[PDB]
Amino acid sequence: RHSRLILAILAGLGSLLTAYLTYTKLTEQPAAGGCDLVLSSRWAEFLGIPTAAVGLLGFLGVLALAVLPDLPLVKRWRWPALFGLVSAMTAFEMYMLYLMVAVLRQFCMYCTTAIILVAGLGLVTVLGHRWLGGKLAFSYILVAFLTLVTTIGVYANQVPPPSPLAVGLAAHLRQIGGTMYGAYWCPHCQDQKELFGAAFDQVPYVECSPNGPGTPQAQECTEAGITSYPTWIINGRTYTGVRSLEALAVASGYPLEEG
Repeated sequence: RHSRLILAILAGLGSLLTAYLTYTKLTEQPAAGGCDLVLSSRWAEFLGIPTAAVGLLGFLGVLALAVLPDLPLVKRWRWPALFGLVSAMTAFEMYMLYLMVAVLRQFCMYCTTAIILVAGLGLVTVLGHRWLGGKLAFSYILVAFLTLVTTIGVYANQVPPPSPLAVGLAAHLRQIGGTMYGAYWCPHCQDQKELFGAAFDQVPYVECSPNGPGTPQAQECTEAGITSYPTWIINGRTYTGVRSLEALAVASGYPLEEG
C-alpha cells in the first residue's frame, strides 16, 4: 500500500519519455498537425533549453529520491522533497494542459502521456507516506504559486519585442491587402507567425479550417485555390510556405533601406 517502487516505475517511464523528446529536439528530428505544432512552438523552450529537458531534471530528480537508500539527509528530507518536486511538476503540467486546451487549441500524445505520468506521481506521493493533513494542501498551493509565477514570468520574458520591420511590414501588408491563408494547427503557419511576433495582429489572416484537422476547408480559402498552408496572396502574386520578413517586404513593395 505504502510504496515508492511505483514512484521509481512512473519516474522511470517519465525520464525515458522526456529524454526521447530532448533527443528529438536537439538532433532536429521530428517526433512521430498535432505534436508537430505543439513541440515546435515557443513554450517548447524554457530558459534556453528544451521544455522536455526541464521535465528530465524533474523525472530524474524524483527517481533519484525514490532509489537512494536511507546516507546523509535522505531519511529526513526524502519525503518533504518528493512532495515539493512533484507539486512543482503537477503545477507546470496544468499550465502545459492549459496551453493545449486554450491557446494552442490542440494536443500531443507525448505531452498527454507526461501529464498522466505526473498525475500518477501526484496520487502515489499523496497516498504513499504519512503526514498527519492541512499542511499538504497548503504546501501544494505555495509550491504551485511559486511554480506558476516563475513559469508565466519566464514565458513572458521569453518572446522579444517585434522589430520595427515586423511592425511596419505588417501595417503595409494590411494596407495593400497582403493576406496570409493558413490554419491554427498548421506548424509552418506558426513558424510564419513567430517571425512577426506580436506584430502579426496587423497581418490580414484567413482561417482556412475553423472546424479543425480532417474537416473540409472554409469557403474563402477554397475560392482562392489554397492547396497547402501557409499561402500568401500579395499584389496578385501567390507565395506558398514560410517566408522571411525580407522576402515578404520584396513581395509587398516595402522598401528595405540601408543607405
